[PDB]
Amino acid sequence: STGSMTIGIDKISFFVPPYYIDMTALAEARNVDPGKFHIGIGQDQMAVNPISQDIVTFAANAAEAILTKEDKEAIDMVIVGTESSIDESKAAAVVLHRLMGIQPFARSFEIKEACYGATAGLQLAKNHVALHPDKKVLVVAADIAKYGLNSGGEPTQGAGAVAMLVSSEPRILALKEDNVMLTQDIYDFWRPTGHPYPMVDGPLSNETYIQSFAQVWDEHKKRTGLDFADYDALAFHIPYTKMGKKALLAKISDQTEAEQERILARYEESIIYSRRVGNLYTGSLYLGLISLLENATTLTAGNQIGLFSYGSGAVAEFFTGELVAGYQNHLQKETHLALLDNRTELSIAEYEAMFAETLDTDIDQTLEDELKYSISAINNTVRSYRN
Ligand SMILES: *C(=O)[C@H](CO)[C@H](O)CCCC[C@@H](C)C/C(C)=C/C(C)=C/C(=O)O
Repeated sequence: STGSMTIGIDKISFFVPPYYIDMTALAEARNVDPGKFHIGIGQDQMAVNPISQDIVTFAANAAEAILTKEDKEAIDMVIVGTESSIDESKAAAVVLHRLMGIQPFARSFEIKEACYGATAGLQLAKNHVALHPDKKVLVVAADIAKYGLNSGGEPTQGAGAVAMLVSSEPRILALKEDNVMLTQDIYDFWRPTGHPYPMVDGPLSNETYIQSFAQVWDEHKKRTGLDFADYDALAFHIPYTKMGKKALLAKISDQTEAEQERILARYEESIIYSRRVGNLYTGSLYLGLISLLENATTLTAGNQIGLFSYGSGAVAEFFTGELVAGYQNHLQKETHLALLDNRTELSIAEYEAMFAETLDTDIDQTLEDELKYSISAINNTVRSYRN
């Protein structure tokens, strides 16, 4: 049968701060071969932000790129998935709801589970719309991935947000009901209260990440009978581009030469933008989706897209979407390329200073920044934004 209600991603966009540092410049400052960052790790430009830009700034900018008048009237749920919260009680989603001018009778909250938070939001939104097909949900991934100067994870760093509008009859990606979820209690990466930077066991994280994909994939294959041949492309959450390729490589070892090339070529398309941005944590998978859709030229209506989401801790999920005819007319390629091209290239000195600076919310202060939705002042610990 056809004619059934479809539910999924109607519009999607990302935002990153107007600054970056080139990995060659970093490599040289770190006394390391630039090839080690550019190729070994697989990153080219690291998105960096000043203290006048937080998850609200990025979420607001990303969402503003896709929301229209009618969307703002139909949205009754606003969700932010993040692991970079600025408050322990008040959800960042509440401020986003105001800044976006969304209609008042909506619920807003924050979801936390490492880089999986936005995925939890996406699937829950899907179910919400299934029961309420006239309504829409704003789901935004927002994060600031900082490991530390001279840390192993430094070259993988990034910052920004990915906003998605979930609705019935979505114009881009129709989501399936083939979800396979997994939870394991593992301390590969975490951030205890009071830690500005994360605790991380790189080895354990990479091992758990790779095995988590294998595990949900095998279960999915067992439930559905679908194999890699049945997927036109796969989008992955990734800690960094090379590790993503390694998780994929590990699982397609038994595929024919031609299918490996096809699948790997798709992966390369999915990491175009990540190479110029770095890790968005919760937004990494969905940046990969945008990148795939905007850089691929042979993808078409009806194609099946597999999505692997991961959260340290650890949680994982594999689910499927189908490209909706006409989707190529509802992307934001021009805007994204302009967004990436109009950034300032920071010197190592400028980078390390911006990175080190900290916002002390206990001190009332004023902050100057041209970016819309940036922090304009702190008063009694309360952040004011431009609007
Ligand atoms: C998301 O779930 C999670 C953040 O919570 C993220 O995907 C992974 C975080 C940890 C990833 C590390 C493996 C990054 C890193 C330290 C790698 C390198 C290059 C360092 C090294 O010492 O080799």
